[PDB]
Amino acid sequence: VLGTYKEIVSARSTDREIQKLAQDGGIVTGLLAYALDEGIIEGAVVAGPGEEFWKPQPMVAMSSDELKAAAGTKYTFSPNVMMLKKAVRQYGIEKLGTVAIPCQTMGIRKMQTYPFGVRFLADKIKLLVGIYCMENFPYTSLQTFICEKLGVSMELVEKMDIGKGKFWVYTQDDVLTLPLKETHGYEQAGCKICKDYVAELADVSTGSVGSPDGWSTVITRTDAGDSIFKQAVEAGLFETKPIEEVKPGLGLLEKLAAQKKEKAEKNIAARKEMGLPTPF
Amino acid sequence: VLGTYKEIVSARSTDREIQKLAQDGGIVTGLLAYALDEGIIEGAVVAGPGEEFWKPQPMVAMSSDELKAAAGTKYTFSPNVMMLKKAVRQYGIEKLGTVAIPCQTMGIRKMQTYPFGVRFLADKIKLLVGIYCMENFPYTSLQTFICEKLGVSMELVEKMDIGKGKFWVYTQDDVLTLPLKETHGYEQAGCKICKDYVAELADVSTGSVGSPDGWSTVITRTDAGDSIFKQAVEAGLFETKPIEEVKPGLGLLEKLAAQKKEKAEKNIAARKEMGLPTPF
Amino acid sequence: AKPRIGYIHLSGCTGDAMSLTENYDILAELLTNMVDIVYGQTLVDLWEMPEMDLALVEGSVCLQDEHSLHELKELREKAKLVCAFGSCAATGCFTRYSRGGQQAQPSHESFVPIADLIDVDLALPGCPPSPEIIAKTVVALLNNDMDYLQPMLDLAGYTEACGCDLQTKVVNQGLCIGCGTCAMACQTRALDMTNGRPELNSDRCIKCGICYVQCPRSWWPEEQIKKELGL
Amino acid sequence: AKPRIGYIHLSGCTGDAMSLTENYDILAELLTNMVDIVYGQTLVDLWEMPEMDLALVEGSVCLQDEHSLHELKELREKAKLVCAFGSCAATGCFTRYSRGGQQAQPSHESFVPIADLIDVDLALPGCPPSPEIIAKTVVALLNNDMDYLQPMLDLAGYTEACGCDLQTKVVNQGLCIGCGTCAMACQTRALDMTNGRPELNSDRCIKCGICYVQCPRSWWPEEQIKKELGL
Amino acid sequence: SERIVISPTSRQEGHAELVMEVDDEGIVTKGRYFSITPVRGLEKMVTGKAPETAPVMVQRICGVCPIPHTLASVEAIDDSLDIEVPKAGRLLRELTLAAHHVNSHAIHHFLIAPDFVPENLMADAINSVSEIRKNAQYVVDMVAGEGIHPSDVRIGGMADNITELARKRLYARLKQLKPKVNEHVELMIGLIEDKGLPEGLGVHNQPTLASHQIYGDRTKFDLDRFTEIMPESWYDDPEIAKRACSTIPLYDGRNVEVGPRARMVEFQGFKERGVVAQHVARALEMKTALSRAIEILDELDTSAPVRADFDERGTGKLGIGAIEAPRGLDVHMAKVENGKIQFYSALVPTTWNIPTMGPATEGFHHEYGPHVIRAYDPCLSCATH
Amino acid sequence: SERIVISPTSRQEGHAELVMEVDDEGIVTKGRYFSITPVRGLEKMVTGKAPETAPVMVQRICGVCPIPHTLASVEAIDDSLDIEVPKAGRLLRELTLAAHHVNSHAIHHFLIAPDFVPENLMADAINSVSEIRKNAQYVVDMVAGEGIHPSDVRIGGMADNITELARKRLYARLKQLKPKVNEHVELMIGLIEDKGLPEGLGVHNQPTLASHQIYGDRTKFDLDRFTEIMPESWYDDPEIAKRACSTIPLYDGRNVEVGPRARMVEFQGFKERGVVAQHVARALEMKTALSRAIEILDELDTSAPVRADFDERGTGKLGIGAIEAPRGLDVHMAKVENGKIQFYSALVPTTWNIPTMGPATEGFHHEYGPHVIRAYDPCLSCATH
Ligand SMILES: Cc1cc2nc3c(=O)[nH]c(=O)nc-3n(C[C@H](O)[C@H](O)[C@H](O)COP(=O)(O)OP(=O)(O)OC[C@H]3O[C@@H](n4cnc5c(N)ncnc54)[C@H](O)[C@@H]3O)c2cc1C
Ligand SMILES: Cc1cc2nc3c(=O)[nH]c(=O)nc-3n(C[C@H](O)[C@H](O)[C@H](O)COP(=O)(O)OP(=O)(O)OC[C@H]3O[C@@H](n4cnc5c(N)ncnc54)[C@H](O)[C@@H]3O)c2cc1C
Ligand code: NFU
Ligand code: NFU
Ligand code: SF4
Ligand code: SF4
Ligand code: SF4
Ligand code: SF4
Ligand code: SF4
Ligand code: SF4
Ligand code: SF4
Ligand code: SF4
Ligand SMILES: [Cl-]
Ligand SMILES: [Cl-]
Ligand SMILES: [Mg+2]
Ligand SMILES: [Mg+2]
Ligand SMILES: [Mg+2]
Ligand SMILES: [Mg+2]
Ligand SMILES: [Mg+2]
Ligand SMILES: [Mg+2]
Ligand SMILES: [Mg+2]
Ligand SMILES: [Mg+2]
Repeated sequence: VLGTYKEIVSARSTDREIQKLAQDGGIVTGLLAYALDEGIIEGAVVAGPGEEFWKPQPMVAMSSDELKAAAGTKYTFSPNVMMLKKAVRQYGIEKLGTVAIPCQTMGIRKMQTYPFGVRFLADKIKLLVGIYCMENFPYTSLQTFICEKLGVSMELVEKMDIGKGKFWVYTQDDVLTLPLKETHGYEQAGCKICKDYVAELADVSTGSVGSPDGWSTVITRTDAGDSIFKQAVEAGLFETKPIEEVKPGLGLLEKLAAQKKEKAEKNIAARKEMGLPTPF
Repeated sequence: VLGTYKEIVSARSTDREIQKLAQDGGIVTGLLAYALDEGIIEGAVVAGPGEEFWKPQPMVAMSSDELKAAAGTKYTFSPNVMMLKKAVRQYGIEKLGTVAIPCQTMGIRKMQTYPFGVRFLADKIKLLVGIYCMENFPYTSLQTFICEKLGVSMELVEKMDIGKGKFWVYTQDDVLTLPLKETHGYEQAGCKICKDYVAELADVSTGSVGSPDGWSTVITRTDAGDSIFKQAVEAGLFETKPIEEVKPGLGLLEKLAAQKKEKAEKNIAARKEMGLPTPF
Repeated sequence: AKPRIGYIHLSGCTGDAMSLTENYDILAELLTNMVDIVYGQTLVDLWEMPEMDLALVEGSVCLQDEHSLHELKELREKAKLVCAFGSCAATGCFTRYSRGGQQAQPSHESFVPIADLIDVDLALPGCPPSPEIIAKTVVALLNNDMDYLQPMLDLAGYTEACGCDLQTKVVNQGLCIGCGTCAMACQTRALDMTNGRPELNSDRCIKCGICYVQCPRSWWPEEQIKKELGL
Repeated sequence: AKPRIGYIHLSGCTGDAMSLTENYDILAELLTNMVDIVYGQTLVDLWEMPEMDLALVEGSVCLQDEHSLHELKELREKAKLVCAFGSCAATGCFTRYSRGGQQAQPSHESFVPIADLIDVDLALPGCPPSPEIIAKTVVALLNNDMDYLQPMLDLAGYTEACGCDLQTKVVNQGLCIGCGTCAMACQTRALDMTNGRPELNSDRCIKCGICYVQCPRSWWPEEQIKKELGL
Repeated sequence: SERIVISPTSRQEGHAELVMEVDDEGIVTKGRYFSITPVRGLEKMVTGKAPETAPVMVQRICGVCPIPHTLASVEAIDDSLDIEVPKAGRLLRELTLAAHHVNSHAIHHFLIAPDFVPENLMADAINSVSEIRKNAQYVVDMVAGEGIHPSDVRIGGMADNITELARKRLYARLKQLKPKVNEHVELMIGLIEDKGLPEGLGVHNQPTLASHQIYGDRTKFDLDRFTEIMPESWYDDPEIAKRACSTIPLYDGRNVEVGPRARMVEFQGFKERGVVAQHVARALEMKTALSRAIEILDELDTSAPVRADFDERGTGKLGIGAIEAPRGLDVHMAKVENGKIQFYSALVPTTWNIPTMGPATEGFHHEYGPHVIRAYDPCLSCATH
Repeated sequence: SERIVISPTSRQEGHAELVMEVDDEGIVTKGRYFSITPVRGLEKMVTGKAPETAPVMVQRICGVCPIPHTLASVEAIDDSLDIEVPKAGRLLRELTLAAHHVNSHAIHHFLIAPDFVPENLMADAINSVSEIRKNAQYVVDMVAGEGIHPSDVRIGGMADNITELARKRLYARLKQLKPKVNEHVELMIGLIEDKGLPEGLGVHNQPTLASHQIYGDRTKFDLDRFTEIMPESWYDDPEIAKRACSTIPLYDGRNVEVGPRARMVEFQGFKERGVVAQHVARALEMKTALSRAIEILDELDTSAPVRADFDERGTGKLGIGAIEAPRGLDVHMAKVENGKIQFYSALVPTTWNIPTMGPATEGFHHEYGPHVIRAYDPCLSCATH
């Protein structure tokens, strides 16, 4: 239920600046930064700051500072795929990295295999880092959670997080939570038929689930993914532990991945009974 | 081949101003003017002067002067139907007249019978005068005839006319002609499947064919058409002769109407053999 | 025995029902003696859906609203004929532009014409359909005038519409003759004419289909037209 | 025995043929040793159409041009496979906006995708299709890779396209997930994203269909994607 | 206590649910009213699009009252673009709304006729309503292009002026309509009083919010007093709070009443409160609306310009359009920049009224609850947009 | 006399017909060349539409040379709107066209290779052409958005500037390309001379029309000298005159030659005439075009603005965009008013050349006729639009 992979480990960036800024282990920022510094990539598309608090905008990062400015999760839309072609046109990039949730990874891989309208982009993608995803929210839904239910505002939120059955918001001196089931019905309806939890088609996939706080569960998949991540570890940019030696460990990851797939198949079947078009 | 009618006559306006301005007998201008003066209509949509010579624009006429300014034929597009709803909204008209070639008459009658998207217009049309038509031309085709083949310009044309196998242009001191067959292929392709020569669905239909120069062949059809035209005659606004007593007479009209229908059926059949959509 | 009619409002704006009621002179006689409006809480205090001869279904249906979906399913079971009443129900109309994200239901996103989920027997496109087409349709059903109603039955299959249909279905096909009927009909004034050809202002198009509906070259109901003219 | 290919230019702009030739490194080997371009006067001095294994047909067809129509009919007779090469041939693309009236042929007005007149076996939408999709398609045909080509066969039926397809076929259907793939792909930059949903600038849309083609939620070729990734 | 649920409430526009907790005697102890109308999402629809698109789409919020949405939209956009509309265009906008009030209040009389009109008078009442609407709608069709979803209210003014033929035709018909509207209003008020609803039914202590007596006034909508919260922080039943489809706009931190009674209280010295007062105010406002339309038709210069030129790029200015819709204050807010709508929000009358309506059923038998609701002339497609 | 008809002529873009009347010895006594390409009708397509639409649609006149149509369109519209484009945007426009010339002339070498390149050198020539096009097209893709139908040439300038990464990458590749282009040009010129075409083939007395050596200059296109007539008043065979699909633009009342030879004659002191001269001029212009692109990349400020703000309503001013396309002077004329294209006309290089091309076959055996045609590098989708 985890897709095809080469190795699964628990990992954390060794860079204290990245540790301070990261959602979890800082795998995305650390790995893109390493690839950039080594010349494996010349830039990366990331979810950078936007025009409202916690409302990111895709942007092409071409320095470690810009990668770092994009660190941390925003649980709303950042259509990262939209900037991939700009990145190889006026930005001049011929070796591109990006971070993508599973559905974005799908649009990208579909483009590479079938680039009907997409000229001279497919072979320029050198590192696709996938991050785990169970649902995403319209911005107004985040506002309902944060401004209405929890009684603060978007500007008071220093970090948001999802895990252990809860939606979490950290303020300057307070930790506020909602039961995650309370967010049901507020996510975009398109997520209902999504079968991919751990970004099965990415070069390397990473998320918090299966690892303790401040660490990440890292799944290497393709030759490029495994080799680039192993390189960074060898260069001492990540600390790693076998996933079997870590709590909660792989059992929880596999449980959630199987839950997501079962739910999706039920919803896909419901669509077909209604006669609605379904690509799955 | 002439559609349903009550009477056919040869006629000419008795108004010398209208005689001077008219294409033929001045039936359209004379009849709309009579209806306006009698309060049978409060305005009429006509093909008035536009922004280029001989390139008319539909307009709502609410005086005899405006009707007179629209007199005379322009053998290019004037989509008169487009102004019918404006005429009953801001112009305030509840009794409307218009002049229409056969395909425009069809759009209007279709609207009256099936006014899906057309609120409070259908019953306001009180007089629909149809004019005979065999083809219409894009403006550039007229320019080819006039500016290129005949070696003058649109501004030098005082009148244009079609008849007796020729396209005619009158200048300030010269009459220039082309064989009408020379205009084949320059008309809009949509005319190929048109079966209606004498505006069969109009209240009253009129044209030059069948009558001598300066006279018109007038076919009354509906109760409204026959009664309004008979009223105008009785009021001495038209002189009429039985069509059987006039040269060339009805034989030529019937010949051309039958030619048009045979041509259309051949072209309609050709469309169907190609698998192209055809409403006829 | 008066025809039993339901008026069911889904994600509509009630403009279609309002248009029906702007048959001013006949309205009292229509509602009291000609037809029997037996269901639709806009008009009738009844919360158990009865059998109907005709359901006038106004509005598109939201895929994320369970009650709308159940109500649509139930009316299909209980009505002999279903009419898509107005272009939102018939073609999606301007709800084709909805994309969710708004309070107080950010997940309410997806709207489709009702034929995407159920069999539809006839349609009245228009935004709203004119008081006249609504009255003529009801009278036709009253009198079993099936010759008159045939275009309404046919239009049940026209569920995705746009002003570009004038190009793809008329101009591109060699059928346009520059009459201007489409521009006359357009209820938003999205259409003009340029050199005798329709000119679409996409910023004003509500995807209602009326321009193509009224075009004399889309379908040509000659016998019914002549019948009414006495020709 | 090299595949016999015709390149037939109807009312196209030759951009598709140019894209094919921007497979720079392989072009000499392609033309000389891999395939045999046997017809198409853009490339070959031959005025008697031969039998072909594949016809790459570029451009829409003008209903008012007799030679275009005859040429299209003849190539259907003489080619085993017909490919609509580029969105003008496949969907009409920007010629969907043509409406006649221009010198020196004011009657030249009506342009349609070639499937409106003949059976089409596969399609390459794009304006133009990328050098990569063209090369991959030819190699696939060379190697009888029918698993790879299935979406091209399927796309033969997608002949009327517009940026509004993202609404009518994805957002309206509850399928959009805000990835931005459509906006990435659009070759005219007609698409942006607003609150995670596609935003169409109709003034730049050429009706090519590429946004819906690339959308991961229109069709999902999972096995071929994984095959190429080694997953 | 026991729960009485009516879903949807009847003879209003659109779908809402009423939930009444009642005691042993059936008296409402706790009332909640909320939208269950799906969110078509007009605000988020027009965000990102050209300014010309917004009035076309937002008027389709509602086909009972599309006129004030078209007006609030173009007024908000005019304000964002710093446009000064010519006098004749301002008059035609005002005339369109005044005529619209007559039509809309008549529509409400149609909807409530089963409650108030005796069976033997029912044909007469429908015919009275219909003749009134026919004449009101001549104005909206001729001036604004279509009687439902008028096409010709535009950014910068109106699409066009009308003819003298139109002006004088409309004038005569509206003036000759005065005695008929006066008779109709007298009749309706008598019947509403005759129903014998209990004294005090629907009386509450919420503010009456109104910007103008008959058109609208953005200078009377104070953003230092306005806030907006969501059902999740308003309703105290979490299942209801999650189902509710409309937002909760507040003034001075409190929920309010908008509509004819609100305007009559704030501008015409009206002192009556509650259900009967709401109907009576609405009927009396027909006199106000028809009189104003007649005077505008007398004043109008048909030869004068009706539309300003304007640069549609914008400067990022927040524009406010505040219109007195037949059901109450209708505020649209729009920000134009880079030639697009960057921000759009609509606070529609029934949106304001919904939080007030549920509690206003409390203290009387639940059988009166539905009558409390209809007194607001609620419009749920409006409320939800 | 006897008629030799070639329809369509081969190894050019698009479809034209060549008709040669020949004497007993096969010598052409009367030559006529005309478009039989259907009229997609770009001018009438963009008339009535928003200005932003015109560059998108008219670049699709031709996929061999879309770059100069996009440029002529935005220059005509800029001129109509009185826009002053910022320096970096002007440089990026010029750079895009300079790179485009290299690509396009290389495409013509591909098309004429069967006539001039020995079989044993054919693989080498295709590979040479391809490496040259690959490097030229890096520029057009990175700067202008797509190498065919570039999206990012815009009214007011360009959509965006490029990075230093892009600028320096392009600079190195074009400069390192210089020796390859020099070798290729030397090779092609030698082969063209080696074919041994008869002395004087294609020499005519028509004017050479050119506005600039490498970009374009609207001040050199004189409307007091320009006229346009139709085939019906040009061709003296009425069947041909009715079939011909392109218009007949004239300068000083006469038909002209445009293109590389025209530019070389007017701006670089080139004195050779006829078919061989036309090929030689075109090859030599690759040196000019590549050198200019290299210098622009050296000069470019990547941090500077590339696009002006503008009000798109217009004032009814006729705007002229005159661009030196690879095949010759490409003039677009556009009038913007009321925020729409009120008038549009394109006079495209092959449109100019067509009336000159037929007569230029006269005086030599008809077997040379097709070689006279290809010397013009004709583009019939361009000619017809
Ligand atoms: C919508 C969403 C849902 C997720 N749900 C879960 C899940 O189900 N299970 C799980 O274990 N992990 C979840 N994640 C993943 C997680 O929160 C982390 O982003 C991941 O562990 C990477 O952390 P890091 O410390 O390695 O990366 P960091 O070094 O913190 O960098 C984070 C990277 O993520 C990118 N990013 C942030 N927000 C978005 C966005 N909205 N869209 C695209 N890219 C973005 C940033 O640009 C940055 O490059 C979710 C993430 C998102 C965005
Ligand atoms: C495109 C076209 C083709 C025709 N071909 C023939 C035909 O086949 N046989 C025949 O006998 N007659 C032909 N006519 C009809 C004819 O030329 C006259 O218009 C007709 O006889 C009326 O003349 P009159 O003196 O009665 O009208 P007048 O008093 O001269 O008034 C003429 C009226 O026609 C209207 N009109 C003029 N041009 C147009 C236009 N392009 N579209 C719509 N309305 C217009 C004017 O607004 C005016 O109201 C054609 C007319 C048109 C417009
Ligand atoms: N009146 C009214 Fe509407 Ni259908 C409400 N509520 C509003 O603007
Ligand atoms: N170069 C070039 Fe084109 Ni295909 C030509 N002729 C023009 O603008
Ligand atoms: S659950 Fe799937 S469809 Fe939804 S945002 Fe996450 S990866 Fe995308
Ligand atoms: S021939 Fe027919 S279709 Fe053509 S313009 Fe005349 S009436 Fe219209
Ligand atoms: S079709 Fe028009 S009037 Fe009918 S529900 Fe839709 S928006 Fe309202
Ligand atoms: S109504 Fe039809 S035939 Fe008439 S102009 Fe419009 S599209 Fe053309
Ligand atoms: S152009 Fe007008 S009539 Fe046609 S679909 Fe658009 S809004 Fe409806
Ligand atoms: S699809 Fe695009 S590149 Fe191909 S012929 Fe059409 S306009 Fe040209
Ligand atoms: S590519 Fe498809 S799923 Fe992704 S944002 Fe566009 S329409 Fe939605
Ligand atoms: S939005 Fe873009 S990709 Fe989609 S049809 Fe339009 S031009 Fe093509
Ligand atoms: Cl507007
Ligand atoms: Cl632009
Ligand atoms: Mg932090
Ligand atoms: Mg005269
Ligand atoms: Mg909510
Ligand atoms: Mg011609
Ligand atoms: Mg006064
Ligand atoms: Mg709101
Ligand atoms: Mg320098
Ligand atoms: Mg031209």
